[PDB]
This record gives sequence, structure tokens and C-alpha cells, in this order.
Amino acid sequence: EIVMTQSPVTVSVSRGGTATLSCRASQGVGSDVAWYQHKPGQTPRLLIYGASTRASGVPERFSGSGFHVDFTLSISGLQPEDVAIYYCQQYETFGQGTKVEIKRTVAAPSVFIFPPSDEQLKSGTASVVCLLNNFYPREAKVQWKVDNALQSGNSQESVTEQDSKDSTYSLSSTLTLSKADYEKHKVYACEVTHQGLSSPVTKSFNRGEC
Amino acid sequence: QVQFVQSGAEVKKPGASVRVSCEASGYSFTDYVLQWIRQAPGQRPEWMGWIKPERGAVSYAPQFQGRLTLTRDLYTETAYMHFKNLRSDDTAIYYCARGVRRDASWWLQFWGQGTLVTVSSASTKGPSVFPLAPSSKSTSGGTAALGCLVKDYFPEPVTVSWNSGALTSGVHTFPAVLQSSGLYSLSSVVTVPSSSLGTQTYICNVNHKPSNTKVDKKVEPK
Amino acid sequence: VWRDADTTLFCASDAKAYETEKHNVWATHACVPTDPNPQEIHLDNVTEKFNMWKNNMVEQMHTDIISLWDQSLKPCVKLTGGSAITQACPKVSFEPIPIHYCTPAGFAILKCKDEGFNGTGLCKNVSTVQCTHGIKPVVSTQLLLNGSLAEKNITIRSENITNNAKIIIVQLVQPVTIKCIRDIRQAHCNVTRSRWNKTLQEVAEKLRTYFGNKTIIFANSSGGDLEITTHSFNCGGEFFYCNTSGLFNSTWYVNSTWNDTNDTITLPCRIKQIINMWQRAGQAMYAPPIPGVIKCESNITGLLLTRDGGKDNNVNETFRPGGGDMRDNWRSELYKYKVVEIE
Ligand SMILES: *[C@@H]1O[C@H](CO)[C@@H](O)[C@H](O)[C@H]1NC(C)=O
Ligand SMILES: *[C@@H]1O[C@H](CO)[C@@H](O)[C@H](O)[C@H]1NC(C)=O
Ligand SMILES: *[C@@H]1O[C@H](CO)[C@@H](O)[C@H](O)[C@H]1NC(C)=O
Ligand SMILES: *[C@@H]1O[C@H](CO)[C@@H](O)[C@H](O)[C@H]1NC(C)=O
Ligand SMILES: *[C@@H]1O[C@H](CO)[C@@H](O)[C@H](O)[C@H]1NC(C)=O
Ligand SMILES: *[C@@H]1O[C@H](CO)[C@@H](O)[C@H](O)[C@H]1NC(C)=O
Ligand SMILES: *[C@@H]1O[C@H](CO)[C@@H](O)[C@H](O)[C@H]1NC(C)=O
Ligand SMILES: *[C@@H]1O[C@H](CO)[C@@H](O)[C@H](O)[C@H]1NC(C)=O
Ligand SMILES: *[C@@H]1O[C@H](CO)[C@@H](O)[C@H](O)[C@H]1NC(C)=O
Ligand SMILES: [Ca+2]
Ligand SMILES: [Ca+2]
Repeated sequence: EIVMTQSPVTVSVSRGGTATLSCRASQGVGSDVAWYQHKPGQTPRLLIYGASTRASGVPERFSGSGFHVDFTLSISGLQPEDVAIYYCQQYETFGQGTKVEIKRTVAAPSVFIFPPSDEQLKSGTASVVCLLNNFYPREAKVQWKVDNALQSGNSQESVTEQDSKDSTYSLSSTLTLSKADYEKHKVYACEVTHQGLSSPVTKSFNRGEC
Repeated sequence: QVQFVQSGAEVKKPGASVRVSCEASGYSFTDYVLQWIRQAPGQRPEWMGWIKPERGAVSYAPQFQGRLTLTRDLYTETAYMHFKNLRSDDTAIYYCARGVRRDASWWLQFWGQGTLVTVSSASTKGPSVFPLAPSSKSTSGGTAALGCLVKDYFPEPVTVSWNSGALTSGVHTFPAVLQSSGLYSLSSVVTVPSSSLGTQTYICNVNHKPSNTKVDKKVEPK
Repeated sequence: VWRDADTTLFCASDAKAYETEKHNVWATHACVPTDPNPQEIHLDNVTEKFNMWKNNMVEQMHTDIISLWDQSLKPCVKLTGGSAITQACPKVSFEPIPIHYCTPAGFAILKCKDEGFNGTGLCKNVSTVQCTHGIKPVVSTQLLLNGSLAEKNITIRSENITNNAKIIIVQLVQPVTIKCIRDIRQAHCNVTRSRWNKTLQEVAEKLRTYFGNKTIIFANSSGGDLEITTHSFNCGGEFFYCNTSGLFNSTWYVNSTWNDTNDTITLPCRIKQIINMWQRAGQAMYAPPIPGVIKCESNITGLLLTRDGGKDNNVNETFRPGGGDMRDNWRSELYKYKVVEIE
């Protein structure tokens, strides 16, 4: 039984800096470790094998050092295009991955709320969408309020990958209600808490009001 | 160049079976271990098994023993993954891949393009596309946001463009989420100048190839 | 002084220039006579690295045995590639004899004499010889037959024992006899049950030295061509395929003994005319077997195993019979030799 344990969970380093990723083996494995880059929706890419050998075509800013139980992947001169999850591998066993992001200055989100369309409503469902655009860091709290009652368990979030040009994130939250419940209430609000906001920002609309 | 071309996406109900093919070229097919790897959403890569094409020797990860078989055809230099008694958490991208060297069978330099296999009790269905209309309170001479809500489709994937590809800056097309209903949904949004809302047409183009559904949705101030 | 090198070796044998048996016939033109009094010299205070998995002697032997088979066992029809070849296909006498491999002038063979040398690493007791010992070029899968035995302890040889893609060569100390006999294609092989189980108990104990105090399971092949999912071999010029489920079907806990829970295991076999060549990609068809009793008796002297992988399993390890690449057969004998060139 072999376990490969990666750390940290997330590496956040300013552009041009060095990211250092660790992989510990539960028992000695000599030099027999490899590293992969993985971007969502893309095929994993071999970076380093045999602990330290750079794969063909891989930029020289990627390097590896490791033996026995300790293995490290280093990325010098970190670029936005290096934003990805990195996995270590020991034969058939893979580590849990470490995310690398660019650290930049704080940027507050611009926030938008969208009511459900008439067409959707006629079909028996109401989707309400709240958009947080171009913010950093990724951590944000998005709270739905319906006639000032906090809603929980009836929404799902999605977040984009960090942008290659401005290193920000964007996030959507979608509240789903029945038509019947939607029509029982007036004020629909999305409240956003984020490091770049000195106080929470609320965007809202009244049902049936332009 | 070493190259692997895999078969197309598959959609299956629980209990069903799938066969994925992997056409090898650019190297001596019988002299390298061929690895099969999958990756499910939000998960690390997972080894399925390998095959040595010369005589078809195999190794199967224990968790798949009893429903996984790997074979090959030496005349067409194609490898096959047969995976049966499928379950929902078999939903993943499946790859064939090859190592850097003959004696480095695990360090995967060369990969097929992947094959999505979706397993669910859901049935193939095209999306409904609803407007995320720009607010009437959009800041004058400022920036407005609008979008399309691409709701209730199955299976992945969907692609979205704006104005037939003419509008790309300021667009964020979000990763889909899977709803408790078993259907997917995503939104695509774009920020534009508020001054443009009265004069520029904005249309989202949604393609859901699995159901052969294409939608052009004009989005304007309500 | 000297250093590792690859060169063209020659073979030596005690072949009979008058014999019709095909190994003899081949060796009569391919090899020279053996030296009656070969010299072996201990190299005082010499330490040398060996690598049985990257030993070019193996490749030279392989190409020779390919040639021996090609010119000895002619199929009635060959489908090498997409083209089918028809020709004469007589029955022949086919029974391996020992072949020695020797270095020409300016080169030498170094021989590791370390007890239970695993084939890769530093040897402490080195000698030099002109020729290897006599190696019978036995072509088989799963079980190594009529090979060399370990002196004292069962020995395991693998390029990386924890790499599930790597073959594991096992060498026994005591041989286990396998007796075979021949729908004229139906045949079977017997091994003594008690003897085979004692062997597996000892093999299991040895494997635990690498994998820890765990349950060791022997199971059948997971798949592949018939040549490798069965114990395949030849007897009397005929190609046998024997089901080894009865051999690899046991679970050994840390406290298990062969005594737990006829004294014969009978393996069902078939003689096939249609076979996949080991020399080469392709199919060959031979003539049916000649009437009468076909018998052979061999000693199992080793095993070719693989081990199941997995990212999660403690408690047990599972091993299955394997093989198919005859270079591993030659390796099981050549592991203690390497060629060097002289100043
Ligand atoms: C593979 O074998 C080499 C020695 O040949 C050893 O250094 C290495 O640690 C082994 N690999 C593992 C994962 O044990
Ligand atoms: C090397 O040879 C000496 C003398 O015969 C012997 O005592 C010793 O056990 C040998 N060492 C090994 C590694 O077998
Ligand atoms: C094989 O034997 C060598 C010494 O000849 C030793 O250094 C090495 O550790 C052994 N390999 C294994 C896997 O035990
Ligand atoms: C194998 O054992 C069975 C049962 O004892 C016997 O009938 C058969 O003759 C044996 N065959 C050989 C080859 O000894
Ligand atoms: C392995 O055993 C199973 C039954 O346990 C059997 O179905 C399969 O055919 C066996 N494989 C071989 C190569 O005999
Ligand atoms: C080998 O024997 C097993 C156990 O009886 C059987 O299930 C399997 O079908 C056999 N293999 C072949 C190819 O006959
Ligand atoms: C394998 O072992 C089982 C008991 O675990 C036994 O019933 C069966 O007969 C064995 N199979 C063969 C083919 O010997
Ligand atoms: C093993 O050696 C014996 C002679 O002792 C021979 O009759 C038999 O054919 C050999 N087996 C093989 C498979 O070469
Ligand atoms: C196998 O070899 C052993 C000695 O190592 C011998 O006792 C036995 O008779 C041999 N069996 C055959 C049939 O060659
Ligand atoms: Ca930047
Ligand atoms: Ca046949």
C-alpha cells in the first residue's frame, strides 16, 4: 500500500515568484515519482518524471527534486498560464493535488442580480441569478434573502478559472424556487461579502417591478 | 509522432456497458505498455489498468476487477476498454496513454484526447435557454451585465458563444453544475457598455451536440 | 583494465553431429564443441555491478533460439502479416539440449557467485569464465521447466518488485515434477499436490519478506492470448496448452501451512495446431498429432508471476502466473553473467 500526500492544499504566489509544491510518500520509492499539470477540461500534462527529469516541451521554469519519501515540484517565475492543479504520481497511485494560483492585489467584485424570465416562470420554475464579476481573492460569501429571510440549501455556485490577463475570478450563484413560492414573495436580494468590500453589498429587485 | 485517437462520447444508464477504442500510431505498438486512466469531476486521476499488446497481457485495478476488460487488435493497432455494470460514479473522462520510455510505463507523456462517458438514470435532453436581462438600473455611461441561463440539459457538454463569435471580451461562461434532478445547468454572462443596450444586438449561441440542439437567444432589456 | 561492453558471442554445445533431433542439428552448424576442462578464476578483491534486466547476452540468445525454431519447426501455413505462406510441415524430434555462450578474444564473461544474488546490484564474489553454464533453451510460459535451481532458498528476481507492470521471476530450491500425456487433441498434466502446496507456502513466505506480514493469494491469469493464460510448452514436437487454475487458486494467511484443511493435481491440456508465434507477430498452423501415446516429464524449477496493483489494499497481495516474452526465460539463467571488454 502506497499513499502520496501533497501539500499545501493551495499555493498562492505573486507573478514572477516561485511556487514550491510537496509530495510525501508513505514508504520509500527511490526516484520513481512523476508530476502532472491539469487544467479543467484539458488533458493532464506530464511535467517531471523520475523525480527530477523535465519532460520534452516543458518550460525550464518547472523543476523537480526528490528521493525516497520527499518530492518537490518547483515553478520559478510563476505565470498566469501555470494556474492549474498539480498531481504527483507513484506508479498507479496519485496524490490528491495542489492548486496553484497567482496572488494579486485585492479587487472587489461588481455585483449584478437577474430576475427569472417570464418564459421560465410560465413553466413552473423560477431561477434567480447573482453574478460577482472580476474579483480577488476567490473567497466570497453570497447570501440570498427573500423578504429578508436568508435562503439556504436551494442555490448552487459556479466559479471561473483564474483569468490569465487580470488574475481575477468570477462567480455565479443561482437560486431555484417553484413558481408558487416565487410568487408568494416580493423582495429578492443577493448580499455579497468580500475582502475588497468595506461593508457587504446587496443587489435586489421587487417581483413585478421594472 | 506518437498519437492516440479515441472514440466519441458515450452516454449510458446504470447497469449498462461501454466500449472505448484507442487508435495508436507513430511508434511500435507491441513494445510499450498501454495505460488506461480516468478522471472524474473534481477527482484525481485514477488508474484503470494496462495492456501489453504483444500477447495481450493485462492488469486491472482491483476495484474494477469483474467488470473491466482490456483487449487489442494488432492489425489495426487499436486498443479497447470494455467496462460493464456501470454506475453513476463511473462518470468520467477516460484516456489511453503511454509512457516516456519502454521501461517507464507509468510516466505518461502521450495521451489520447479522452472519451467522456456519462452514466446516469437521466435521459438525453437539450437545454432551455432563458435571458439574464440587463438591469433597467444599469449605470448611465457605465457598464452593464447580461447573459443566458442554459438550464436543464443532459449530458455534458454545452458550448456558448456571443454574436456568432464576434463578442468575446468580457464574457464569462461558467462551469456547469449538476442539479439534484440529474440535469446540468450553466450561465454565460458578458459585461458591455450601458450606452450600447439600445443599439447593439446581443445573442447567445448555445450548442448541445449530444441532443443535436442549437439555440440562438436574443437578450435585451425587459 | 576492463569495462562493460557488448560484443558478438559464440555458442558451444555437446551436440551429436549424427542426431536428427533439431536442437542438435542447429547446434552442429551454429556452435563449437564444449571445452572438456573449462577454466574459472576467482577475481580476488573484485566488486562488480550487474543488471540482469539490461543484459545484452539475453538478446543474443533470443535471436539464436528464434533462428533455431524458424529452421526447425516449420508450419504448414504462416500468416505473418496479411500474407499467408504455404509449405511442408513434417513432424520432427524436438528436445532441448544445453547451449553455452562464450566470449571471443579481447572480451570476458564475469560471473557473480553471491548466494541468492537477485541479479541487480553489487556482487562481492566475482569470477571470470570463458563460457556460461549449459542452458537448455526451454520455451514455456508460467512455469519455468528444466532450469537451474537455487542452492538454499527460494529466490525472487524483479526489476522493481513494487511495480505491478514488472515480471517477477521465482527460482525454486526443490523441483516439482510435472508429468504430461496425450478427440486426439485432449491431454493432461499431473503434479504432486502436497509438493506443489509446500512450494506455494514457501514462495508465499519469501514474498512476505518484500511485501510485509500480509496474506498472499495465488490466482489465475487475468487475460491475454492462450499462450500466456495457460502453461504452454512443447513435448514431442507438439504444442501443449495446460489450464493452471488448479495450481494458482489458494490463499495463504501468515499462519497458513500446506497441511491446512491421490495427492495429485490434474491439469487439463489441449494440443493445438493453430498457435501464436513467440518469435514474431503472427499465426502458425501445424499438422495434427501422430497417433499414439505422447508423454513427457519435466521439472518445474521456477515461476513467472505478476502481482496485482492497487492504490488502497493492505491485508493482502495477489499474484498470477505470467510470461510470454522468452527473454525473461533466458534472463532466469543468465542473470549472473555479464560481458566485459579488455584494455
Ligand atoms: C525500483 O528499483 C530501484 C533499484 O533498481 C530502486 O532504487 C527503487 O526504489 C525501486 N522503486 C520503488 C518504487 O521501490
Ligand atoms: C563470498 O565468498 C566467501 C568465500 O567463499 C563466502 O564465505 C561468502 O559467503 C560469499 N559472499 C556472498 C555474498 O555470498
Ligand atoms: C539486490 O541485491 C543487491 C546486492 O547485490 C542489493 O543492493 C539490492 O538492495 C537488492 N535489491 C532488492 C530489491 O532487494
Ligand atoms: C494423472 O493422475 C491420474 C489420477 O491418479 C491418473 O489417472 C493419470 O494416469 C495420471 N497421469 C499421469 C501423466 O501420470
Ligand atoms: C480464471 O478463473 C475463472 C473462474 O474463477 C475462470 O472463469 C477463468 O476462465 C480462469 N482463467 C483461465 C485463464 O483459465
Ligand atoms: C480453465 O479452468 C477453469 C476452471 O475449471 C475454467 O473455468 C476455464 O474455462 C478453463 N479455461 C479454458 C480456456 O478452458
Ligand atoms: C479453487 O478453489 C476453490 C476453493 O476456494 C475450489 O472449490 C475450486 O475447486 C478451485 N478451483 C480449481 C479449478 O481447482
Ligand atoms: C525436460 O527434461 C526432460 C529430460 O529429463 C525431457 O524429457 C523433457 O522433454 C524436458 N521438458 C521440456 C519441456 O523441454
Ligand atoms: C528433477 O530434478 C531433481 C533433482 O534436482 C531429481 O530428483 C528429479 O528426479 C528430476 N525429475 C526429472 C523427471 O527430471
Ligand atoms: Ca499578471
Ligand atoms: Ca488448434
